[PDB]
Amino acid sequence: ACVHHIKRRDIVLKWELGEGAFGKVFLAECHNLLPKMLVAVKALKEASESARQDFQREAELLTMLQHQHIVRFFGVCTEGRPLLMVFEYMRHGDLNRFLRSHGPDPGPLGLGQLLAVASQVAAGMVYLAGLHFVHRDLATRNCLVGQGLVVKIGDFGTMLPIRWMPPESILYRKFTTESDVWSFGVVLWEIFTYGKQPWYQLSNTEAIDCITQGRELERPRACPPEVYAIMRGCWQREPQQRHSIKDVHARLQALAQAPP
Amino acid sequence: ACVHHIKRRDIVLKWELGEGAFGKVFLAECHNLLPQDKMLVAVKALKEASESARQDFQREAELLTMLQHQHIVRFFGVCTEGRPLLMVFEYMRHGDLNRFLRSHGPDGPLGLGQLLAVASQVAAGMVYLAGLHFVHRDLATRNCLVGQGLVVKIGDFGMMLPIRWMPPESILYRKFTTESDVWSFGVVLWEIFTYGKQPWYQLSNTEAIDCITQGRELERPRACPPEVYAIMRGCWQREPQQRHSIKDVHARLQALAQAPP
Amino acid sequence: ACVHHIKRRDIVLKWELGEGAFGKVFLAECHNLLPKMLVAVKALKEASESARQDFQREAELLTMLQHQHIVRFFGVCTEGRPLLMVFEYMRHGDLNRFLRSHGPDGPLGLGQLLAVASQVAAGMVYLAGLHFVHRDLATRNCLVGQGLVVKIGDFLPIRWMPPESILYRKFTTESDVWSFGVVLWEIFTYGKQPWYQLSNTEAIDCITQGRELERPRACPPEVYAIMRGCWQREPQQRHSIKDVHARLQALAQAPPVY
Amino acid sequence: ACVHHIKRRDIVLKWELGEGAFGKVFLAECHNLLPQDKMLVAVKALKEASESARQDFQREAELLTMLQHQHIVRFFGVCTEGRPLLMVFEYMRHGDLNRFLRSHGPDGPLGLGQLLAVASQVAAGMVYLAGLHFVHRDLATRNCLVGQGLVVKIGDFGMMLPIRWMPPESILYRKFTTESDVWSFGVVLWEIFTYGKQPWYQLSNTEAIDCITQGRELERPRACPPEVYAIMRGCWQREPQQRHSIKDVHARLQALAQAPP
Amino acid sequence: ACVHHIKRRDIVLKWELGEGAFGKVFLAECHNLLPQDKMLVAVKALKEASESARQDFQREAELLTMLQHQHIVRFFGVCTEGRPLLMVFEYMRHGDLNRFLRSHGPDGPLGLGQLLAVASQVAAGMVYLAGLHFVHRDLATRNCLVGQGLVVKIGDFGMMLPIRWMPPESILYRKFTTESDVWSFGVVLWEIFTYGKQPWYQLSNTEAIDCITQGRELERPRACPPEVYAIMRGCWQREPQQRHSIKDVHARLQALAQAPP
Amino acid sequence: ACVHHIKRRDIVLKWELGEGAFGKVFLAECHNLLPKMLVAVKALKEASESARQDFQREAELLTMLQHQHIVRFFGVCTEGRPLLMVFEYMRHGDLNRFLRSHGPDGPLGLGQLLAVASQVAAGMVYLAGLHFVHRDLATRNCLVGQGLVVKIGDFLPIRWMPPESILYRKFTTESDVWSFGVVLWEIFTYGKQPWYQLSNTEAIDCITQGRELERPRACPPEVYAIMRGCWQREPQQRHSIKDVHARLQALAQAPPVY
Amino acid sequence: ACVHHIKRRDIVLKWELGEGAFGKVFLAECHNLLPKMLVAVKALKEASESARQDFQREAELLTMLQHQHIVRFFGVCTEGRPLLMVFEYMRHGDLNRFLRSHGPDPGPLGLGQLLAVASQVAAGMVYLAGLHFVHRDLATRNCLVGQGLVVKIGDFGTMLPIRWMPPESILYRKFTTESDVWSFGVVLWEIFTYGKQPWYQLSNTEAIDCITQGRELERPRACPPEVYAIMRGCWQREPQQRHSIKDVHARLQALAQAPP
Ligand SMILES: CC(C)Oc1cc(Nc2nc(N[C@@H](C)c3ccc(F)cn3)ncc2Cl)[nH]n1
Ligand SMILES: CC(C)Oc1cc(Nc2nc(N[C@@H](C)c3ccc(F)cn3)ncc2Cl)[nH]n1
Ligand SMILES: CC(C)Oc1cc(Nc2nc(N[C@@H](C)c3ccc(F)cn3)ncc2Cl)[nH]n1
Ligand SMILES: CC(C)Oc1cc(Nc2nc(N[C@@H](C)c3ccc(F)cn3)ncc2Cl)[nH]n1
Ligand SMILES: CC(C)Oc1cc(Nc2nc(N[C@@H](C)c3ccc(F)cn3)ncc2Cl)[nH]n1
Ligand SMILES: CC(C)Oc1cc(Nc2nc(N[C@@H](C)c3ccc(F)cn3)ncc2Cl)[nH]n1
Ligand SMILES: CC(C)Oc1cc(Nc2nc(N[C@@H](C)c3ccc(F)cn3)ncc2Cl)[nH]n1
Ligand SMILES: [Zn+2]
Ligand SMILES: [Zn+2]
Ligand SMILES: [Zn+2]
Ligand SMILES: [Zn+2]
Ligand SMILES: [Zn+2]
Ligand SMILES: [Zn+2]
Ligand SMILES: [Zn+2]
Ligand SMILES: [Zn+2]
Ligand SMILES: [Zn+2]
Ligand SMILES: [Zn+2]
Ligand SMILES: [Zn+2]
Ligand SMILES: [Zn+2]
Ligand SMILES: [Zn+2]
Ligand SMILES: [Zn+2]
Repeated sequence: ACVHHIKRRDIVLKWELGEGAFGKVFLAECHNLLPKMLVAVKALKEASESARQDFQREAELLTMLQHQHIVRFFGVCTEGRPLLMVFEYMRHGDLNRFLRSHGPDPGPLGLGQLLAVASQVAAGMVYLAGLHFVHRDLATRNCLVGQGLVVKIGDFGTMLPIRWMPPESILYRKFTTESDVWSFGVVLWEIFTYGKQPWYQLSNTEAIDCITQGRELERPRACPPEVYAIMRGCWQREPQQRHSIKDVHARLQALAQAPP
Repeated sequence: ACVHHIKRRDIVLKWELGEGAFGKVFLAECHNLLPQDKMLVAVKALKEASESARQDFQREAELLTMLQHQHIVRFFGVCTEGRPLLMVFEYMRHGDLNRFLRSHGPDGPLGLGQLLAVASQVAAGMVYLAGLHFVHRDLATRNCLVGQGLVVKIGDFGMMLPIRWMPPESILYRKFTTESDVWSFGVVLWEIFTYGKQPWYQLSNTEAIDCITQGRELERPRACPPEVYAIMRGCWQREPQQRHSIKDVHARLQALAQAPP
Repeated sequence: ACVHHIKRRDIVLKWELGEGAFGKVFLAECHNLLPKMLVAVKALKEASESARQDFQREAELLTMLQHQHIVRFFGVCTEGRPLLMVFEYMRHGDLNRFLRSHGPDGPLGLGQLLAVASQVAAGMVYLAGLHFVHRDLATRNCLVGQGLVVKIGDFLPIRWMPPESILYRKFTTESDVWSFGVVLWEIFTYGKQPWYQLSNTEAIDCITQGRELERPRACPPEVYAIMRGCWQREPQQRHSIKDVHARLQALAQAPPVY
Repeated sequence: ACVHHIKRRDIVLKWELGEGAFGKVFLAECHNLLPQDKMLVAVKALKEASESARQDFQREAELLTMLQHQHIVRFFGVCTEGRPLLMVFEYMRHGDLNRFLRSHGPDGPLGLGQLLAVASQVAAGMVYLAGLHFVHRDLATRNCLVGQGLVVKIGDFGMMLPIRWMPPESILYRKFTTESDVWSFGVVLWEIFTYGKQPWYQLSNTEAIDCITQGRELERPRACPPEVYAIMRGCWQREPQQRHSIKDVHARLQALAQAPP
Repeated sequence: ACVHHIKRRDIVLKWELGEGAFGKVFLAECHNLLPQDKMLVAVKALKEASESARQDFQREAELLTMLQHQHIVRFFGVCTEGRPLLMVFEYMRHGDLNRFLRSHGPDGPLGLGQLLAVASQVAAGMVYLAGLHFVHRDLATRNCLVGQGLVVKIGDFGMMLPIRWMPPESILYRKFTTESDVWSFGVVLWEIFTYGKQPWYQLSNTEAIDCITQGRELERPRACPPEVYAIMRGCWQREPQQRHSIKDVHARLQALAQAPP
Repeated sequence: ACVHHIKRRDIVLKWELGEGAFGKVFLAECHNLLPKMLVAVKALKEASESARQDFQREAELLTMLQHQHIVRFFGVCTEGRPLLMVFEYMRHGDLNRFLRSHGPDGPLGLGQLLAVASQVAAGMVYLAGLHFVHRDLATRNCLVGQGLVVKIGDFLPIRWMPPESILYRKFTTESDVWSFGVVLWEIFTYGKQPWYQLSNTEAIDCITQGRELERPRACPPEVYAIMRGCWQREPQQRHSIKDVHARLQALAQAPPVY
Repeated sequence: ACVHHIKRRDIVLKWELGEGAFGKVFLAECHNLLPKMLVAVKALKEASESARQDFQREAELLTMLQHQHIVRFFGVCTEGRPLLMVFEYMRHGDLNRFLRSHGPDPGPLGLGQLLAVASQVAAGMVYLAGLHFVHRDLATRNCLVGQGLVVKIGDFGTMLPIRWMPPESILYRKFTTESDVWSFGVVLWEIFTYGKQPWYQLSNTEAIDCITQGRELERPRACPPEVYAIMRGCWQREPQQRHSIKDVHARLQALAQAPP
């Protein structure tokens, strides 16, 4: 087997963890995978041939990716139904639902914790940029939280995440590394607002207006100005002026070791 | 193999355990399935040889292989290359729960601590299902099985409407959810405590449907304490959102099983 | 397996090394390939069928071609997307970029320059002995590894082409020596583009009207005699690659130093 | 596998040994083919990727795997799944017999005991063929190979007419038999003793065909004793039934090889 | 041809008459369809190009070609080789009956002799259907059309449940018959006399379904004589066997149309 | 035959009229098409299958669309290469080139300019009444025939696009009026490119920030009121094409003259 | 039938007229074609599917072409063997064989006759250029001669006519309208030399040398300088400086009415 295959008979389902557009994610016990262990099992609903292709293709890419801050892929089973993709279990779920339930609405995550969360997401994004891979949908809803506040990028995939997109992506549909930094800036903003929807008051069309008009999201209260500088560096009008995710990660890593 | 395949040459049929719409269930010996040689198993043998049926059977197998719980019937494997199509499960010697209830009732019958253990056990199976967001759609005692030690498990997944066990929202607005399954479980509790009596037995399908649709609840069984009948009643709320959680229903039943009134 | 298969699952991408027309090359870690190690992964963008069979055939040839100065082919996977070809990792990148970096814009000495040249020529002798015509020999298509190891890394580049290939479209092992001559020039000019002053058109006129490239500042006359030997107008009058390599190897070990 | 398959990953090409119409022959190393690791082999690499050609190549391989004789080139295996199509044989370092003869002649040359051993060796190969009722149809020194120790073997099976080596019955009445092969062997003897000279070299194809058709025999070579030229003459009878048996031809040559005139 | 085919080159689109789920309806000119050259027609142009949809469309055409009645919309032909799929019908200039009723009401409106002629005309169409044992399943004024001369015809055949127009047996026990169609016609009579008001407009789908299921009838409209409301009531019996025959319903309405109260 | 077929043999090419992305348009003589005549032949370069079925469908629509101000579709041949679509010949070419030619670089008068505009609007009323959204209405896509007959000739042109189509990708009959407004401007500026001073990017910023195009020198205020009516930011607040056409037709017959 | 079909049964073959690469051209009698007549029948040898396609495609193009100086196409029959294409009969054969047998090697064609031949070929070429169609192989071997010195373009179709090609076609394989004028210039030269091979002394490689070197063919003896001016206008180095075939035709037409 070329991509790793996980036998259905080795997967015992425990309970549902959550729902995506694609279908369902369960907690499972997986027997004989590393020398029983808990795993997350993504199970596809669609069952068609177009979707079965995309699923295989995703498994094909993901077997080759491997990083401390990308969710660990274990294998696939595409012969049979539902189509299964198995990953490491991150018990605290998605980063957006986590921020919202660990903020003011132990107490809220402290500044240093927020900077650790930001730094981990950024680290994942340096791996992707270095691979010349464009995510296109970086958002806190697409990140996962493990025990002990380990955070990893959890998902890689017309519907558009318009509030996270820069002007040039809204207008010209150009997705690059530098549009991913833009989205990262908005991720920073989500982190420091404890999971708020960017431009939440506004409707989608009003959000587009603001983004296209050059209007920046406000500095969150929990957000020190040096972090807001980082946001603004992600939010330059011209893509080539925008900071590298590498610079962005370094700056946050430095900030997280000796916080202001 | 991805799903466990059971070789026909490893099965010897003993006698028929029962019949269904799908075909037949036999008691069989199975050679080298688990690490002694021979062991007794139940073999679901499919009537139709249709390619559509052969698919569904394949689909069913690749669901059940991933399920596993103390209160769901254990699935061992399948063979779909040949006739009849075979699915192998653990042998539950006392057969289906409905016929069992009717057999160990006033027509010694089953005590309270016993009838409670039976209901607790079904509920456990149903917590597993609800936790998976799996909707059963046909929970009834005819679809549960009883093994040695009064072990009881969910035995069938349905696969024509069981209108009497259905709540108003499933009949009228055609909605099947995890809370339509707690309803049916309520009707299952009623089955257990009436020793397998059909719900609304005097009534026909045309009038049962009217009865439930207007909010007429089932009468309390003789053998049934009113704390128990409360659990049934919590399952029978008109509005789905009001109904009890199977987790809670099960917690109560597991409680009453330790301290029986 | 007939061609060696690299299981997708034994690959972990590290980062992109460079881009081609074919797609992308990545640095990866490879799990149990020889009795963890670093490899170069060629990932094809095309995904079609013309290109998918073309990739298989390329792998079927490369599997049998081994030489100390041809980049090592480890294996393939065409069962999946993207199509993968895995090679040895040559840490210093293409030889043109390397020449530009280690040039006067600390420079490599005569003996290093001659080692580079000797290695490219060794790869070219293997090819000519197989009767394989390269057609696109240029420093951009060679790779540099640890220790100044240099190998041929890739298989109209008019500036490297002789008159018969421009005019009459004849490609032979003797047109390959011509190109090697031009490669020698690139090495000794620290990676300069041949005929850089002129444009894509006025260069072909220069090649056609018998004009030879200037002797580079860093180039001993005995090396220029090698180039000039590659650059005879008559294909059969051109020096054999085998004699060119012999000479360059001798001079790399025992140089003229100025 | 039925025919031995040689994995591409076990072949490393060294350099081209020569060209044919089929494609190319290379010297290669072969890893684990016979019980040491590496050994030198010759690799016939096919130009055409046609499905008809791919079949013929497959057909050729499944003949040659069954052949084996000291004086037929040893076939090791094939690979037909991939491009180019590969057939692997033993390496004969001195190449084809014609170019060898021309190289070790007056243009020290080859002695009599040597030239006889060469002819004896070809004949041995041809006895094997006649004993199998296999008709070669294109025996000529260009189709034999020479290895270390002056070992000589049949190297090619033909696979456009070699009119000069053909007898009148093959030209006129188009008949190819085991006795048209002894004819050609006679012309091969003439090749050996002229050190690789083309038969009827001054003549063109149009007139060679006339020459043989009217019964004009080839002239005796300088280096050739008349007992030897007798053997050639026995091969050149107008009537096939009159011609010598390759077994006898070989017996004579093996005799003269021990006691050279 | 078996079904009349209308060549695309004979249709010129004028403007869109309306939209449906299927796609769009246009007013078009049609050249040489009936023995003058040009005539106005309605063209149903299908959105989906699916092969399953293309079949259904073909199936629909080969039913409608056999139907013909003064009070069913006249079908002229089809073209299914090309996109979009086309079905051609007679042009009914005043559009659907619901929007017409709303337009010629208190929000001069329509008299009694008029509203009666409208209901008589629908009923006539429905007698034809019942006589063929054809069950409509979705009779409503939105599915009737109005042409010049206040001519009204059934315009659509349905092709998601119109729960408000459905009787209890169709909701509960899922039974569609000719008598579930007289029910719906009763609700159509109510539509006509309320000038196109939605039945149970204050109520939502969840509660309408409860309302009809328990036997709550619709209120008598202002413009509606009680002899007329009797006809509606005859259509609304709980038991299908008790309901009036559309033939009788139509006879009454044709009677009242001559002698209006 | 369901769609009208033009037999290849009834066509004789005269010369090329122009080029598109689709391929080429030729002037041809057509033999027995209506009870010899000149036609425009659209010959498709693509020849594939995606494009070959696309061409058939285009013909299947066009066959049913007839209007005095939509270029007349005569027939098709997809049985052969190249794929052919035959239309009426509009001798004066595209309306943009025509406006540039007959402009101050003898000029058309107010009444002629208004006739041109009225004709384009008439074509747009037919389309909007069919609920057909054009998406690319510009003078380059209209044709001029003998007698100043003007018709719509073809089915991101950001400069003709309204804010909702740039920003939110919404294309409606009300975005088509917006484009018609811009067409009015082109007519009255004798074929000038809207926002010609600015570039492809600074124009979209101008559209987005509510900036209207300047009233052309040749443009009476009552015509500018028409444009401005097409150029309301709110789609539902924009004038209907039917009212725009009524007005322009009235003004073409009874102009303000200055 | 979309392209005109000629029934085999209406074609009676008379004798072979000549040979192409494609096969044979016969003289035939064709019954019921215009209201018996002689026609030339091109018959394909190859018989494959690749070639049967190209044949259909050629017939598809040629049914739409029609000009006084392009050979008249009548129809095709592709169902059956050989594949047949029928054209008008031009009884004097190809223009090259005609020049060679009507020159010094009535007497030779006079200047005015040579200018009529040139003008007719040019006229054919104005039609092609106006259609934006590139011939790629204009040569006298590809023209036909009818009774009364009517001359038409006879053929429209790696092997390269290198002596007729300009540098930019030799080097870059760019074939345009302006490379067709180049070839026309060489056609003029063939006409005024009574059918001589351009660069006949030289080999193909030597011809390429001369063309690439910028060396022009010499003025033929039968050629007045005003005609040689026309040749030179076809032979400019830069394609955009080269004269239009329209100008070239006018100049020759003027020269043929009032010859110098
Ligand atoms: C890539 C996924 C299958 O790996 C996961 C997910 C979890 N745990 C949880 N996942 C979810 N929701 C899923 C749909 C999800 C997946 C990816 C993502 F970025 C966000 N959300 N909800 C709760 C948990 Cl505990 N472990 N491994
Ligand atoms: C899932 C089944 C095949 O596993 C079983 C059945 C038994 N024992 C018996 N089963 C039956 N009737 C069968 C048709 C049945 C299956 C499922 C169910 F929920 C109820 N009834 N009759 C008698 C016996 Cl002893 N063991 N394992
Ligand atoms: C044949 C290739 C896959 O083997 C390689 C490449 C490297 N390292 C690098 N390669 C490149 N650029 C690639 C596109 C390349 C490949 C071949 C070639 F001749 C020139 N350039 N850039 C940087 C590095 Cl470090 N190792 N093995
Ligand atoms: C059957 C062949 C592949 O086995 C061989 C050939 C050699 N060595 C050489 N072969 C040749 N020419 C080849 C084409 C050849 C093959 C057969 C034959 F009868 C004559 N020539 N040229 C040089 C050498 Cl060294 N070894 N084994
Ligand atoms: C069966 C139809 C195509 O025949 C028609 C429709 C009309 N006129 C109009 N139709 C509509 N809406 C269409 C969608 C419709 C069709 C059937 C139906 F029962 C109700 N509505 N809107 C306006 C008009 Cl004028 N004539 N013939
Ligand atoms: C729809 C076309 C085939 O109908 C035409 C075109 C003409 N005449 C001319 N067309 C053109 N350019 C073509 C590409 C064109 C087509 C449509 C369009 F809207 C604009 N341009 N150029 C000159 C002429 Cl004379 N008649 N009929
Ligand atoms: C296009 C052709 C079939 O039309 C022709 C040819 C003739 N007459 C003659 N053709 C030939 N040779 C043929 C091969 C030929 C065809 C075209 C061309 F440009 C040159 N040569 N030889 C003698 C005659 Cl009489 N009539 N119609
Ligand atoms: Zn599997
Ligand atoms: Zn890249
Ligand atoms: Zn089996
Ligand atoms: Zn769920
Ligand atoms: Zn693989
Ligand atoms: Zn070779
Ligand atoms: Zn192989
Ligand atoms: Zn025999
Ligand atoms: Zn049709
Ligand atoms: Zn019936
Ligand atoms: Zn046609
Ligand atoms: Zn619409
Ligand atoms: Zn025919
Ligand atoms: Zn063109």
